[PDB]
Amino acid sequence: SCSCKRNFLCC
Repeated sequence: SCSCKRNFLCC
């Protein structure tokens, strides 16, 4: 996955 810790809207 992408960085959810950063961009939580990514997931």
